Amino acid sequence: EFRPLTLPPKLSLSDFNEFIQDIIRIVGSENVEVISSKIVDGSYMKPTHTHDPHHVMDQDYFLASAIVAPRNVADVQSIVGLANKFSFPLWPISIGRNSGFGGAAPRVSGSVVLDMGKNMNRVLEVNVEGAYCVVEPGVTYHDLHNYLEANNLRDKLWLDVPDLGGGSVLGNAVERGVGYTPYGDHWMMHSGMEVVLANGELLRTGMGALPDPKRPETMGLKPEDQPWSKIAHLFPYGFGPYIDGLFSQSNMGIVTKIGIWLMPNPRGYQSYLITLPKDGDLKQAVDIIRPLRLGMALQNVPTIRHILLDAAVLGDKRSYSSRTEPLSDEELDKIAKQLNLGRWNFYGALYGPEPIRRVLWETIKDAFSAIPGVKFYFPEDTPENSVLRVRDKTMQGIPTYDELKWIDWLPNGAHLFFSPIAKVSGEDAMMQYAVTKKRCQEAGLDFIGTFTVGMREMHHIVCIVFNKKDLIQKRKVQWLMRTLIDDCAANGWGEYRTHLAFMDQIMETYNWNNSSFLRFNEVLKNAVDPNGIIAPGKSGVWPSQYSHVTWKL
Amino acid sequence: EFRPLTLPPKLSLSDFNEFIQDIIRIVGSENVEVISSKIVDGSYMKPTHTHDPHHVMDQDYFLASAIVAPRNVADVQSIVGLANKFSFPLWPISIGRNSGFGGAAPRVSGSVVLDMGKNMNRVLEVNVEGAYCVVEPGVTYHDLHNYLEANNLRDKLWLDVPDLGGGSVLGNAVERGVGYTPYGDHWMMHSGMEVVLANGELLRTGMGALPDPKRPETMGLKPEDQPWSKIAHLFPYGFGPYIDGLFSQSNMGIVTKIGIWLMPNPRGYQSYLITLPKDGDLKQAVDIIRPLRLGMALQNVPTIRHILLDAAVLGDKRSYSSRTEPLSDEELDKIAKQLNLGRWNFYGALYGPEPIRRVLWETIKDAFSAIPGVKFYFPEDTPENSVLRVRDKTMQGIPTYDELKWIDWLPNGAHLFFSPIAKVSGEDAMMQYAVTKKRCQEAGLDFIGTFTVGMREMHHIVCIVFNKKDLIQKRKVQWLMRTLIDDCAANGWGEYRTHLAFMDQIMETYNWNNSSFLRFNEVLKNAVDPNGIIAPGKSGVWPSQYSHVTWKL
Amino acid sequence: EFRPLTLPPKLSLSDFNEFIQDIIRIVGSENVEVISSKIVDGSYMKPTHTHDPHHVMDQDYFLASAIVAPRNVADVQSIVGLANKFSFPLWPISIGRNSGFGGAAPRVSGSVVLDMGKNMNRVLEVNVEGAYCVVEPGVTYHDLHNYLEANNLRDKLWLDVPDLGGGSVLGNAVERGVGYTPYGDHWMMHSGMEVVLANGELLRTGMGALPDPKRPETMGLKPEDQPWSKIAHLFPYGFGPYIDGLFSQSNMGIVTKIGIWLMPNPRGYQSYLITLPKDGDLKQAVDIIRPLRLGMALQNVPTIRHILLDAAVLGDKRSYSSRTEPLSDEELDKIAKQLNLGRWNFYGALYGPEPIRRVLWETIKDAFSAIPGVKFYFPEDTPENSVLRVRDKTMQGIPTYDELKWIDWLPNGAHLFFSPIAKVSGEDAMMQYAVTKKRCQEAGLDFIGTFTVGMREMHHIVCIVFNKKDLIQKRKVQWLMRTLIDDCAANGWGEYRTHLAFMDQIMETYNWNNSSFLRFNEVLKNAVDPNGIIAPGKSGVWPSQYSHVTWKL
Ligand SMILES: *Cc1cc2c(cc1C)nc1c(=O)[nH]c(=O)nc-1n2C[C@H](O)[C@H](O)[C@H](O)COP(=O)(O)OP(=O)(O)OC[C@H]1O[C@@H](n2cnc3c(N)ncnc32)[C@H](O)[C@@H]1O
Ligand SMILES: *Cc1cc2c(cc1C)nc1c(=O)[nH]c(=O)nc-1n2C[C@H](O)[C@H](O)[C@H](O)COP(=O)(O)OP(=O)(O)OC[C@H]1O[C@@H](n2cnc3c(N)ncnc32)[C@H](O)[C@@H]1O
Ligand SMILES: *Cc1cc2c(cc1C)nc1c(=O)[nH]c(=O)nc-1n2C[C@H](O)[C@H](O)[C@H](O)COP(=O)(O)OP(=O)(O)OC[C@H]1O[C@@H](n2cnc3c(N)ncnc32)[C@H](O)[C@@H]1O
Repeated sequence: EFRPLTLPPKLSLSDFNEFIQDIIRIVGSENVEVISSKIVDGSYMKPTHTHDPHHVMDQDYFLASAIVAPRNVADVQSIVGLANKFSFPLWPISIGRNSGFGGAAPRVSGSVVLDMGKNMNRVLEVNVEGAYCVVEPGVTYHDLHNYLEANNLRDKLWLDVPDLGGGSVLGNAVERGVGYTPYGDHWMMHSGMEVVLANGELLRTGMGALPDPKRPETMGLKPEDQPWSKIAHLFPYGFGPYIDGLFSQSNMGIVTKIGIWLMPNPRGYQSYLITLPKDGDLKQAVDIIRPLRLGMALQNVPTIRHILLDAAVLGDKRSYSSRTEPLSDEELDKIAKQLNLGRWNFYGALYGPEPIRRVLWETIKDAFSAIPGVKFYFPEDTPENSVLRVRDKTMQGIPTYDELKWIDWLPNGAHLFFSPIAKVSGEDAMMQYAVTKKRCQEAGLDFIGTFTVGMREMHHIVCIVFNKKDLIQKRKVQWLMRTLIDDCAANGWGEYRTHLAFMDQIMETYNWNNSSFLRFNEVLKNAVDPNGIIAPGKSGVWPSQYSHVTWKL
Repeated sequence: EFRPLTLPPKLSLSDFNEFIQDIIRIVGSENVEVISSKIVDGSYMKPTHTHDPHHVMDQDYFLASAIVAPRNVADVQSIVGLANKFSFPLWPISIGRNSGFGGAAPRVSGSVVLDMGKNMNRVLEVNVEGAYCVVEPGVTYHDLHNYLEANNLRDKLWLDVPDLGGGSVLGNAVERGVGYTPYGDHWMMHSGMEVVLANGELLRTGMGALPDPKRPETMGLKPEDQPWSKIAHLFPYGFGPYIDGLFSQSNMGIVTKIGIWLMPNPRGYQSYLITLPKDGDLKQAVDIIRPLRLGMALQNVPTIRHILLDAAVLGDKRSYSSRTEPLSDEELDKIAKQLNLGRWNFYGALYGPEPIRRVLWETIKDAFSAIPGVKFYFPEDTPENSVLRVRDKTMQGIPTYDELKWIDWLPNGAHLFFSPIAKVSGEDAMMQYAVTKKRCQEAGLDFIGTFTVGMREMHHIVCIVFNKKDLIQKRKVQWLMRTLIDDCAANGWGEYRTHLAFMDQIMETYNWNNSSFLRFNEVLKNAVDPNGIIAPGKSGVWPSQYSHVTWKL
Repeated sequence: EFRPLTLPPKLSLSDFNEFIQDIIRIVGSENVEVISSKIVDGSYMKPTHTHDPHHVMDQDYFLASAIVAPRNVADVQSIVGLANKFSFPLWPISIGRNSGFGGAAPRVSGSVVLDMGKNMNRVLEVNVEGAYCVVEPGVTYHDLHNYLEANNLRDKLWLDVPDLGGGSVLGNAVERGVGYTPYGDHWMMHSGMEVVLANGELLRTGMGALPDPKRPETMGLKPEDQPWSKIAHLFPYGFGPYIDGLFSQSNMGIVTKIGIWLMPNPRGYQSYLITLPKDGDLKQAVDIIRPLRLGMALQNVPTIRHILLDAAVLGDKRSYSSRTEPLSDEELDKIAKQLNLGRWNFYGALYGPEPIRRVLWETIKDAFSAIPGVKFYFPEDTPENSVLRVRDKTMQGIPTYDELKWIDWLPNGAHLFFSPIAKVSGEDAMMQYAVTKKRCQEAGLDFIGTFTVGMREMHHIVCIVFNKKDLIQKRKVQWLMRTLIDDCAANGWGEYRTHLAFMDQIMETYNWNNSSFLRFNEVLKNAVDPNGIIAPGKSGVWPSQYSHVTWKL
């Protein structure tokens, strides 16, 4: 194809054409869409691979020149080798459902979006004795689930899913996303991964670097196709430098396979809901959660959900008030009463044999009872369309899609995640929450959020919903985010993850000792990708060809 | 003036004298010893910092030209730029008690050993709600146990210790070393770490990149002295590339501070011994352990110890036998009848409330019953002198040095570790034990070794004890080590950790795809340390100034 | 031509086309086949110049982009100059019958296969007083023979041929192949050669560097066309460095002419066969051969042939057993009796006047008689289709093609040579033979082999035959070879020659002092071929543009 919508940096239209024609020759026209005109948002079921479907910028700000779907790893080696020849940036996606953080879109306009999971979608292995799987990019959570369910494996191994099943297992891991069983730190639960580097070369990290001994049936296989050794996915460190983190939220390589640990079926399980009546209950509740989480009475990643999250699953805004402006604290309580919920709602789960669940539940019951008005529930005890029935599945690794609903709080709706980290402390959870709220009212948005409760640590996921056709809200949303980053960085809170538009501003928060951390990351980046091929601008890590003057926001 | 026994590569006696003069001035000659006469092996109590105290190669083969001890970070910075000026290799050490792996000797003879711990020994912070501490290299496990006792803090926070409590908490963590509570994975339990790079700039990882908000009290501090932000030592990842691992088992920088997570007091503890009468009971032992550990009954890192390991603690070889050759199986299980131990002996522990510890004990106890003639004891049930009583201190974070006794198994005692990783597979462990044993007896040694029980992996620690005034036995020791690597690599096991002399050969077992892993690191190494200053050859990672034909072993 | 089947490294399809069109302009379309689709194996009579006809890899693994047939040396200078312009690797063949070692195929897929002998096939000189010839690449053995036979020269000069006449005289020399008269070391018997270097330049080695003095009839000639001096082909060293070996089994240049010594007609000759009954007779026989070879009672390169070699010439496998699996030792003896042969069969020849042949034959008779059951034969004494009648020709330099037959032991048959060197020692010949056999039974192949008996030295030519359409045998064959290289390198035996697929693994056997020899060869290679044009990957000698990570096997 001939005349794309945007060109990447430096590139002559003839150079594009020589390049995109050399690739039609490798993947076939089957596997190459050049983007030549109007770049539609689509849906969660048909994820757009061209731009950010939940656009806070102009719809076309983050935009591709072309989508390329390699068949196999060898093409990936070729496509990278070819981008070096032509100085052509690439943006690896596995699935492209990174909505809230920019969807499938590249940082540098005109990049090839490299669809790794169209073709490479194979669940390569499920091992029961070692309690692990191995996956290519295209393997979603529903996929991996469906595979398990087909093979009578639900009784022996369980998944850990995020809120929505459509995500990449692999993509989410490298992003360091959060799920909700014991194995919720998707990244911690990885061992042994494969990567194609900017220079073309295939690499296996950890014990993947220990080769599988030669034997009759493995001969003649191409690196990508070769087996792994005994310990590859059992123990991630191997010998020497632990390099695996260089490919999480970074642009040092292209991940082709990953090993993930799966919790074994516990032989017993109990979801539950603790409802917390007053808005100020947050403070004491956190303080009660702290030791329970630290001593493993909270075994999984329970969440503390602001009432508007649960309410937005059950309806859009306009089904509660025909009001323009953020609902009042007085209204927020009326909604809570209508649904049999607190202003905050603690969702969580118990795991193991029942004498053990007994004990820990007796502990949790007792501990939360210090709050006035506290009410406990099991799935049994709730109506059929409740959030607890959804999270009963989620907290035993079962893919749902019901949480999407909260994207249509507002017409033409789109989310953006502001995700500062907080202490498991009342004072700290309350202050940060109070800072976040003020600013959403200042921008005229309803606060919607949730706390994913890590071990010593909470990811506070602020769920900024906005009418994506309302351009005055967009600019207010942008103002909200840029301000919230500074507000929170001014109180010692950083962000674990962002949208394309905020990657630079947030990497400027991590500037202890005159941008030390960024400068070291650049040294590595420029060393392993001399040409600046791989996702330039990812996590604010620009290679040496991109003036930081022009490209940062 | 100063005339040292060896000099680093290519470096004039005058250069050396000028270099040290500068340092002696910067640091004061209390903190400089030059190595100018015939290099004492030393004790654990006061460890040598010149050469390998447990020497498998010649005593003078790994030998430092001098030893420097920085007063503070600044001195490290100053020393680094001075090493850069001169192409002078530095070898960082924390405490130096890394014996069985070389201790504090360098790879390259002529290197300066950089004793970090001598001066930089302050428990910078303990933190009760965050359940963490922050330490300099000089904070030993005992220093830190000491600290918590002084402040009556063991009611609220426990430790996790190696078999001996004189290691560096920092230095052990960066070697991915191992303890035996449920925080036994020492590297995995860090968060936030300070590092001086080869260019001498400071760098803090994770949320250590987020600076603590500028206030009037902390103003005008140096970077080394600056407080960390709220989330520093709570959430390890921060934002963007997760570089923490590049400073583990590596030569990418000098670590000055590290956060470690502390397991809080369970509120209930009880160690236990299970004896396994027969040698063959290992397969079924492992096969039963596999699922008990995956499902988290076995909460800590338990240990399966060969009879001789335990016996070597209670007494030396001579105490049990005048035999020159290795002790035979008839004699070995005689020692089991003497001591009321098995051929193998399982040590593990139970944590948390009485009702829970009951339920897990029941199952552990009734699952292990499938091995014929098995037995069960608590600390109380055994002798006052027994090993369980000792390990009862170890698996609650109380340091001992009682485990040092098995080194004196032979006269002129010196340990050395061969540490392959096994599947949690009865068949696998046995086939590994059988290879390890086979080469021990050809080498003329008593097999001694404990398995550690990780989640999906076991570190099989082969405990090579030898007489070091016996030189015939050192050549056979060397032969043994170099062979067991290649043997185990030929079966698909790799080593997590080694002695100096085996780093080049072991990095060569990780040669999947024509030494791709090693090639990637070398690229990282040369980017971040242009002058090859820091610890060349550490993990066989040679910077471009050291030729692979001259320096590989 | 426009769209080739595979492209070489880096190369845009437009670049290929500019390049292959500039060459159609030099050699004509007469002399350029671009390979645009399905790459057939062909036969010995019609040797394929596209790929390896005896493929152990996938048929298309080693594959060309194009075949170019230079007319004359000047084109060769042009084609090299043009490959430097475009960075286009070239793979020089003379004839392309290097079957067993990869046929005509290149190492790097997409190279031009440079057909040197299509056009340049002229026997340039035959000198009788100096007893030598001079040949271009296309001069085969049958050719050179036919030329001699046309010119009434059989009475004065004799050839030395390998098993098959179709080979290049020149190509085999530079490979260092083996023939079977006194002049069997084809490489030793060279003096004065011509080469085109990677930089374009024509060079004459040895005394070829001494120019032929100016005289009337030699004026205006282009370097290639010029005469040689008096001593050129009479004495190979010349003055200064003996550089000739840089163009044997290497990629330092393109050989355009070579001088070869021809044995003069001895004036008397007697082929013979000594049959050795038991399989274990090998041991003693070798020991008897040793002094006879060392004192020139064995004047030529006699061979010790395993009975299955002789039997495979006389029939395929299926004419002896309809059995899948390797014939038993019990069956191997039944075949031997049926054909009037030993388990081993010693073929050899006597040369000179009959009183001299008498003496040496009386010596050989006597010496071999120490073996029980030994039987001597002349050609007279054997049936017409016997191997001795074939080797009666071979050992007086007469081209045959009868040996091909053994390629059809198995259906769809193809050979591969495993060619370790051995001592003229029984213990050593027997061990190596015993190692080789075990492994062939492990792979389920019949051992077929022969020992070419050099002076102090045997080339043990293992004749691995395999059904080339049976993909499970292929992988077994690959396993056999990769294992046999290590087995034999583990006992001090290296290989004198290999297939494309094994060149890297075998150059890794020659790694004394941390790959010293390879590293020096690279220094030279990168010096004389800066662009990496000439046969990159030949003998595992990769230039600096090819990551050793990607290209080695
Ligand atoms: C809208 C929404 C989103 C959401 C959620 C609830 C709602 C209503 N709940 C989430 C949760 O509980 N936990 C969580 O981690 N995320 C949640 N989200 C966000 C989103 O649904 C998921 O995170 C989703 O898994 C992310 O998208 P996807 O799985 O499709 O991953 P991707 O878009 O393909 O990749 C994102 C980025 O990762 C890097 N990447 C990906 N693949 C590679 C390869 N192969 N090599 C190198 N880098 C890779 C790129 O930077 C890419 O852009
Ligand atoms: C003899 C012995 C050893 C032993 C053991 C039992 C016996 C009888 N049991 C162990 C166990 O159960 N678990 C374990 O992990 N190790 C065990 N060992 C070995 C040893 O005693 C301990 O591991 C000890 O804690 C390690 O020694 P130390 O803590 O003193 O570390 P070091 O001497 O400084 O050397 C470690 C290496 O790491 C690098 N390093 C260290 N500090 C730095 C800094 N600041 N910067 C950069 N690199 C650093 C160096 O390469 C150094 O050599
Ligand atoms: C199947 C078979 C093969 C065989 C044999 C018996 C059987 C049944 N017996 C042999 C024997 O007794 N002795 C021996 O040396 N080889 C034997 N073989 C193998 C094969 O038939 C011959 O070796 C044959 O002579 C080799 O093929 P050819 O003569 O065609 O040479 P080539 O394929 O063209 O060249 C091979 C490689 O040499 C380098 N080369 C060649 N020409 C050049 C020039 N002009 N410049 C630079 N390098 C050159 C290349 O590496 C080329 O690939």
